[PDB]
Amino acid sequence: CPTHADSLNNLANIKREQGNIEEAVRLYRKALEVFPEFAAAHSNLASVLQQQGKLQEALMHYKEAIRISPTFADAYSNMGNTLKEMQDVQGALQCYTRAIQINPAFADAHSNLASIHKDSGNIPEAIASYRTALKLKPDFPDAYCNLAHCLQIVCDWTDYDERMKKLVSIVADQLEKNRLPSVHPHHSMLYPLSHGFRKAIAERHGNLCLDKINVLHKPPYEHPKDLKLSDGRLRVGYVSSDFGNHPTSHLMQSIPGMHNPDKFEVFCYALSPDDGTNFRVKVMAEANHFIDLSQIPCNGKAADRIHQDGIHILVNMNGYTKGARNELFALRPAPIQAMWLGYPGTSGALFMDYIITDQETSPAEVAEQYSEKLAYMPHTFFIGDHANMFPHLKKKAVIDFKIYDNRIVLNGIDLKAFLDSLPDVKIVKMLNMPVIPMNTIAEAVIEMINRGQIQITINGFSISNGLATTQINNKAATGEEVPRTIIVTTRSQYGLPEDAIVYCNFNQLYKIDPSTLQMWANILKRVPNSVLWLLRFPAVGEPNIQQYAQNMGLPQNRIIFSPVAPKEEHVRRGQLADVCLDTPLCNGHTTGMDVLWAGTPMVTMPGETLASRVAASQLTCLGCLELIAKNRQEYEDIAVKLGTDLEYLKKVRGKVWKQRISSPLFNTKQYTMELERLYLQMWEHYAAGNKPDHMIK
Amino acid sequence: HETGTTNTATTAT
Ligand SMILES: O=C(O)CCCOc1ccccc1[C@@H](NS(=O)(=O)c1ccc2[nH]c(=O)ccc2c1)C(=O)N(CC(=O)O)Cc1cccs1
Repeated sequence: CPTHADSLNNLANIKREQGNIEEAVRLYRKALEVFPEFAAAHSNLASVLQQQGKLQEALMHYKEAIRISPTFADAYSNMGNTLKEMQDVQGALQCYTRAIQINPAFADAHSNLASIHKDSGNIPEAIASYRTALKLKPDFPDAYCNLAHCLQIVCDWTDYDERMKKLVSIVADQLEKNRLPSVHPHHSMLYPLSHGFRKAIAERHGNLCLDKINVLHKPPYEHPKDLKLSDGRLRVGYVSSDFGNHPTSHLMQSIPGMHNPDKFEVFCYALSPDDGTNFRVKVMAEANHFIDLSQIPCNGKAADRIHQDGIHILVNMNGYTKGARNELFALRPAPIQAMWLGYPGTSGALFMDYIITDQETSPAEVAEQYSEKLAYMPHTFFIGDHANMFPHLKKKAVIDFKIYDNRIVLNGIDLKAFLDSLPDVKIVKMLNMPVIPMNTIAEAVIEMINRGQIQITINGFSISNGLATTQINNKAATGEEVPRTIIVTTRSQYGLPEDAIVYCNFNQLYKIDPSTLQMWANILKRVPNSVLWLLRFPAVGEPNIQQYAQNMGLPQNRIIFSPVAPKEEHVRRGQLADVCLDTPLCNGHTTGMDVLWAGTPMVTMPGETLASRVAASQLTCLGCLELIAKNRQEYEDIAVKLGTDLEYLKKVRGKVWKQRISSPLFNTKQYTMELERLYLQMWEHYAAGNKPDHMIK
Repeated sequence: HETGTTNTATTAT
């Protein structure tokens, strides 16, 4: 009877909605026993297999469904989602366009296509496709929330207040109905959701990993309870997809090699293949052991490998970011598993024991925002490799084109040696700053910049145009190598005014909200000649920011955009700003370290989420408490004072310049020692038979 | 990261 197979298939759909994936698979398969040529059952089964990580088996059943029913649009759209997850973007696009060709009113396919455009950098086409989806299916949480993020990306704030209301309403409805929220955990920090909602979002994304490991039917691992097998050494494993040219390596690449080999054995588990960069070379060479898990795609086999190495503390550096394989942590191959550095938020998941943070970033009164127990570093949990990667920025000189410290700037390893040959340099007390007068050499340098030349040679020294680093040494531009030449950086290179205050922010534009730009407008209005220096990320967001700024009373010429630059130029050109204005909604994290290493004071207002408090943690470690605001008024007053009291600005800039060296902020050796003390507190606690508890010392 | 997608569940009729 036809109702037999149909009933099994439709009941399975219900079980699937309820989260009973295993029962759904069973019913789908029974439906296929009763009715082998059941296209819908093939495609629905493939959908749950995809959810279980059985991607090749899913594809096989999608193809069967389409063999049975060549115009089965659902199967083409579902197959696209699976190909997308396999990184086959062209295959996904061909499936989605076939589905929409079959059924132009197919809302899900329009939304899935939009997700390709969104990920490809084609935000205008993504917005158009999501809007078609919502036109066809007005109640469509995935499409609405991903549309909302598109609009965030380009700073389209049309009806922003109503958008936030609906986002929170959608999440509340999904959490109440026990569904996976359509807001991604990494994005939840950007919206006015409660801490409970954000933690619940994270928990439910973490639960996705359980569906993928449960099918492995692996038992619990037996964990080490002493250091005898490791000759007294604590075995720490760092798991990351970002051992390579990625911000995470730019922060911690030095740490594996700085661990004390007498007390620690360091295992680095790469989730990504070797991208050929010096970052990957360094970690592979300096870690005690380096394991390329990209060659072991099965999470059961990969976890077995971790467990066979005897790891005591396994460190999750991805959280819910691209490249993560949190299934590895869900299997618990190690007795102690901690979040660290790579993800600014909680996992919400039972299989992570600790989050490594600090008292400034995550004060004990907000521990309820995290599912993990707090493990405090003594100063900040943040760290950066700037002292190793960009030592050419330790010193600088300027040209007195009339004295400014940030209009025409030279940096270089051989900069002092070069200045020795110049018998007329002036040393200015503010370490101190050499000033090249407007002489023959200075005119040649300025001519190089004005004429757009790549580099010149003076007294045998190479002097490089800071805009041309990729043409001179691509490895220097990326931070893989220290630049060898003397580099020239000027405000004229970026269209900045010579005679006015520059406030900068080099964050992704989605970290800006209307409230933040209103605050920045308030600051500019109080500093007559000041400008705001922002990043084209993406460029299509520029006219929106300009529109809203002019709407708030700021002429268009008050906001200056620059393109994304290579890593080294991005850090180096921070020297041209007077002050960095941090984003309160979600602080700069890497970019906060970058701006401080350039010596530029950063003004911040810490919020309540971990992501909104990182910059104040960095400034506390640096030792500049006067740059941390308690409310918007103080934030504006600090920025305006820096921009109007030029003697105070000189004092503050001098403080950052000096304390970036003397403070712990960039001291990777000290960081590793304190990190090691924290690991031992974790281990001694576990070794004594205790479950995880707050390591707040 | 990769934007999530929406699977379509087909009802048998
Ligand atoms: O927020 C965080 O802490 C990291 C977020 C995720 O970053 C990622 C992830 C994956 C691969 C690459 C990156 C970024 N690398 S980087 O941070 O070390 C870097 C490098 C050069 C840069 N040049 C500029 O002019 C301005 C910023 C900048 C930043 C990167 O390159 N970006 C630009 C791009 O992709 O074209 C992303 C940006 C981060 C902050 C502003 S933009």
